[PDB]
Amino acid sequence: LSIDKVLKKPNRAMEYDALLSINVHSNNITSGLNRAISTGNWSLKRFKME
Amino acid sequence: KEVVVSETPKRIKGLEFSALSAADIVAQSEVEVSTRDLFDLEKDRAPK
Amino acid sequence: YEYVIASTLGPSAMRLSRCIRDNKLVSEKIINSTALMKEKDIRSTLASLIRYNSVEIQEVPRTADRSASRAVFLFRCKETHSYNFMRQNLEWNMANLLFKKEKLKQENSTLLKKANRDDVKGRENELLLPSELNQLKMVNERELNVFARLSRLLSLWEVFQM
Amino acid sequence: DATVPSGRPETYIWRYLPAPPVCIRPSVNEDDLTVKLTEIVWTSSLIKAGLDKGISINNMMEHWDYLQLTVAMYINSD
Amino acid sequence: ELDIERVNQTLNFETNDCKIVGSCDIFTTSRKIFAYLIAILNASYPDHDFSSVEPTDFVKTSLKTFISKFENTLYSLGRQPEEWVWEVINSHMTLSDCVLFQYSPSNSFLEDEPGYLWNLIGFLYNRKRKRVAYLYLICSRL
Amino acid sequence: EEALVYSYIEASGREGIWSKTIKARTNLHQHVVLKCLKSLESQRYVKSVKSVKFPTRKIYMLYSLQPSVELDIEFINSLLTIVWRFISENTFPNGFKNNVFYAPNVKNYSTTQEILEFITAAQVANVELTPSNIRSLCEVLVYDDKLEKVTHDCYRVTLESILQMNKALEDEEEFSIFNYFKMFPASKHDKEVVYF
Repeated sequence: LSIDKVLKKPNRAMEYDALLSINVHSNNITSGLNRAISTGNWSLKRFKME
Repeated sequence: KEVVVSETPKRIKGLEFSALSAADIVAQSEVEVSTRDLFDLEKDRAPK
Repeated sequence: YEYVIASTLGPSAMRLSRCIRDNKLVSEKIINSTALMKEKDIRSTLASLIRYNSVEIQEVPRTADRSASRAVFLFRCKETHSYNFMRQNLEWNMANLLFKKEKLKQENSTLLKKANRDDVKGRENELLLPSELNQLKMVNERELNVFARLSRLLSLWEVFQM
Repeated sequence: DATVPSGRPETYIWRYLPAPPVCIRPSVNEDDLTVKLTEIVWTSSLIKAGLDKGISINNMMEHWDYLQLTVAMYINSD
Repeated sequence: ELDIERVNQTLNFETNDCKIVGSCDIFTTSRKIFAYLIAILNASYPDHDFSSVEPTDFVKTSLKTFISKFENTLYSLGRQPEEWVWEVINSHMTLSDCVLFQYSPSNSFLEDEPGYLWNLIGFLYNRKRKRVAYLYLICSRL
Repeated sequence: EEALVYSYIEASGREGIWSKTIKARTNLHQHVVLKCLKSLESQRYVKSVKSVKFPTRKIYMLYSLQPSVELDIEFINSLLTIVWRFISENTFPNGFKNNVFYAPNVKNYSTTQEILEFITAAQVANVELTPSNIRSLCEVLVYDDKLEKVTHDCYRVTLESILQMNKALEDEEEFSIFNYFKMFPASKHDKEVVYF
């Protein structure tokens, strides 16, 4: 839902490498692994366990 | 000059329970809460 | 009942109160077809008319529970709920008006006691000062103006007694 | 037993609502009750301004079912 | 960016029986600006025309007065509004020397959306950088 | 994908379709159908008409040129007055209101199939001048109580609406709401709302 926020916007001929928004969300892999081990809480939206 | 003031030591003998009127709520009130603005942020976040 | 609404809530409120009366289950899509006002003016003068029992609101439960999210509302015009409220809105106003009559005579009691005792006959000078006979003039004027408004109100009240 | 002037059965409908003292709900961080009172006020403002600017009956009832929902959460919240 | 993603993670949440969805965005793409904002409104909601209401209600109010109740509603929604947000939107846009606008007409185009409760829509025009933020908050009910 | 939206216009058939009611049955990609209608506008099939209903929404319809109803121009507040004035002229000569009336042998009324020619005789620059809704355009004047209905298909002006022109005054008739005066603020007044 952020790889299409550049495609349907102008500068069509100006392509983008699609690898500069990876670190926008890569601090959720780190911070979500670290929080769930530290807090002990287990909030899995897909698997439905709490 | 001054009035004879008197007091008796008293004691609760019962509780009575009722709802309040629309006039009992206003009679005990001090302000009419009308805004959702808790704080005015320009005066150092003081209660508005 | 249609002209006490028309005098007080404006003449446009008379128009809806009859248009809802004959159509008798009308909705707001049918109002602005059978009325000729702007739609926010319709949705204002209807809003200042549900506050009194002149109209009810008939909901439809399009979903299972009676949710107001996706539901259209219909507008009845009940006779007796609209009348019994107007019967006692006047009856309260009729009693409020005598409450302020008696409260005014009771706080001016030392005037009226002086107005009965010292000047049983000598009221050409009151045997008093002119700084209060004018004040007595604006008491007994309001004491007769309150019964004027009483008899004016009482003709409106006695209609719904029948 | 309507000898008491607050006896009358229409005193059990929320026309007026007492705002509790700040001793009842302090601020350490707003309180749970303080954030509920403002929400009730905001909904009432939406309703009172909406009744004069002109709002539909479909969203007058949407706010007024929501205002009733908040005061329901104000006392019980279950 | 990442900080814009953080301040958008702030403004999208849902409490017990309310769902608020709004965000901020900054992009460079008073007579000539009347059309410059309705394109932002058209791209923001591609199902309503905004060339219709041309003499709209742009209440040209103070930005301090706007961020006052913008902070007050986050107190009012149990959020405890975090102050660094207002530097971040400063840091991209130079919040100090810029003017604010607000599309708040008599009847907005969301009153027909079911579950609508209230909105807060902020425009922040910039002159030297041409950076208009479209700060919007849509409180719904589910 | 461009053929199912044709049938969905044909599902509307006469008025048109709004673009987020497309997702009620399609629920396709929101951007594919976003740019399909722009090329379909370039296809010279569909067109972007405006809403006869609640406005400010993208209404699309094929080349049918068929809307309905005109979204409340406030000129129509003036045309029904001279309609009301003309239907009052058949009752009595209006110089007596400052009071001769007759038995039910005169025809004080005038049917709607006479004023609809008169409104074309005193023509307005509008687009329709049509019947079968002037019969409902006077129905607001039987709701405003400026004229009453008679003989099941006709209309005539009531007596009370003649009294808009402004002697021992009567003892509080309720029906003269127009001439009762006001008062500079005293304490002994009564308002309708106060029992709230």
